Amino acid sequence: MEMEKEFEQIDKSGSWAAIYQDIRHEASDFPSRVAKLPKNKNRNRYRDVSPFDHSRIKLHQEDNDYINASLIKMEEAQRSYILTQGPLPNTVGHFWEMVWEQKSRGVVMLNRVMEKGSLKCAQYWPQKEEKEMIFEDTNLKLTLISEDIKSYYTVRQLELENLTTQETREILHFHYTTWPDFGVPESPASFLNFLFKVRESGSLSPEHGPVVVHCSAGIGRSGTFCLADTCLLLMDKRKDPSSVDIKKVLLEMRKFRMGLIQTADQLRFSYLAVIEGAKFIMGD
Ligand SMILES: NC(=O)[C@@H]1CN2CCN(CC3CC3)C[C@@H]2[C@H]1c1ccccc1
Repeated sequence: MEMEKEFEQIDKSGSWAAIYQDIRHEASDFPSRVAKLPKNKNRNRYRDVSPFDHSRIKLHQEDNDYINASLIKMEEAQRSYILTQGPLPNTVGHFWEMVWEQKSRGVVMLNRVMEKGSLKCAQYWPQKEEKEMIFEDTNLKLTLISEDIKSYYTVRQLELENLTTQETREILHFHYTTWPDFGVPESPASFLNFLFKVRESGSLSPEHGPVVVHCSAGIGRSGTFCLADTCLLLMDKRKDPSSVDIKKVLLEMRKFRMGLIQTADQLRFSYLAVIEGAKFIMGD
């Protein structure tokens, strides 16, 4: 059913809460035994948000391979994403270890360091060119190369260096800075503009490792970003773009990480972004 019609029918009937609860009831339940080991309590931001064992990203070390991060692999769309929590003070070194080991080109950040008067993630990148960061526990160096500040987002060029090898790599940091402290944006126009800038960079393309995407828990805003991207790619590949079922795509993605899309308002905003993003290509 053409989702724009499905959309007005849910709005007119005000059943967003009922649709969202149906998704919560049908979603996959897989074990997360590694996340719950006592040695990993200070590696998890939230007790109720854990990566499944089958899809978790493993750090390349023998000591402790755990990070709160999942591989979302979308077979028909031919896209992969890593969804992770905002880094903690004791996991900033893990975060960069992962980016290096997985050969990612891009990091996508959908939160501010402080929101609602509380810290939502560590300051994990350098703010000045001449003050680089060294991650003692992971043997890596990170330098700010340039910064482009726009009204809705900031793009940064970073240099990541393997100290022991002396290998360097350019990482692009895409920072969406205007998601409101409460609720969802009124219009999806600036979020869709941002998604199109990440695409144009090459960060989402198969010649690189998967993009690393985070917010505070790595399920809500992060979920909205991957769901919108995959739905729009499926609309450009299929003979009938009205066949794309956003509820079925979200349940496929929930096989790989729990809790993607945290509220009925995030679900409505995801439908809105896909409907509008289609018009801008399938029309404009
Ligand atoms: N966290 C880790 O153990 C990994 C494995 N490797 C060997 C041990 N070395 C710790 C000694 C001080 C050099 C740290 C690094 C690190 C890493 C390497 C290359 C790129 C990104 C990260």
